[PDB]
Amino acid sequence: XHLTIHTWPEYGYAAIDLFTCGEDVDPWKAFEHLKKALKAKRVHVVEHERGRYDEI
Amino acid sequence: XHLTIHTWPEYGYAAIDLFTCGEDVDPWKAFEHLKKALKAKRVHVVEHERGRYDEI
Amino acid sequence: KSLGRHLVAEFYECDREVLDNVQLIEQEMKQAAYESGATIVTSTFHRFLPYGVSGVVVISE
Amino acid sequence: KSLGRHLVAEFYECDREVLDNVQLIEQEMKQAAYESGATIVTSTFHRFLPYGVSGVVVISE
Ligand SMILES: C[SH](C)C[C@H]1O[C@@H](n2cnc3c(N)ncnc32)[C@H](O)[C@@H]1O
Ligand SMILES: C[SH](C)C[C@H]1O[C@@H](n2cnc3c(N)ncnc32)[C@H](O)[C@@H]1O
Repeated sequence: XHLTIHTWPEYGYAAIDLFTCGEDVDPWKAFEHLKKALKAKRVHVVEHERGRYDEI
Repeated sequence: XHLTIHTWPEYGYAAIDLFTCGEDVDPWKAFEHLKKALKAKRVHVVEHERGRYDEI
Repeated sequence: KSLGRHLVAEFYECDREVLDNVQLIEQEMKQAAYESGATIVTSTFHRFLPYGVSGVVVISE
Repeated sequence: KSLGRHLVAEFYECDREVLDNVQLIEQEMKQAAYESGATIVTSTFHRFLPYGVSGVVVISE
């Protein structure tokens, strides 16, 4: 899966989640597009590995 | 906001996200209900603060 | 301290039958949203093939 | 490595008009899904009052 967005126009803030599955899908492309589209001037990103092979 | 779930029955795995806003909403109450329903026997949870006041 | 709290959870060794049940997952997800004290705005659940379920519950303060 | 990759992002100092435009947000979220190489399963966007936009694009493959 999913791509989500929750905005707070009052604070110029948007909570964005880019959760993709498989190797042929790159969430960073989605990030690049949204950063540009929203005109964000500062960002903080945490990358998680969902369903780590050695955990499952 | 949102509560999301993506399951991989073939691995007995589920990626869950519980993003709530406000003092009236407790994301851990949701976590507890799902942990029971899905009968998970091993869990890892990280709590993120979204939209920190000292940042926005 | 923050506008929202976000839990990112990894569930392992779940009941495989429950995981592949789009109906049961929808019920539990909505019930989970009620437990948290949130207001459900809308929800969408998809059943993947041959197996797999995806569900989203949009909530509000 | 892992079944999926998940970016948890905080966007600051955005164009406030864009953040409150539900039609534009939906358009841009669908484009981002397209740019990442993902397939669009379902889409749902809510316009909050007096201001605010929540949105979800369930993807796959
Ligand atoms: C719910 S999902 C995120 C994961 C489950 O869906 C099955 N599946 C079915 N088709 C796809 C696809 N095109 N891309 C990703 N997963 C797929 C997975 O095997 C998993 O059970
Ligand atoms: C999209 S949201 C999570 C945040 C934006 O929606 C406005 N809003 C309006 N009413 C609600 C409500 N009942 N619960 C949550 N947010 C509300 C927020 O002010 C923000 O702009």
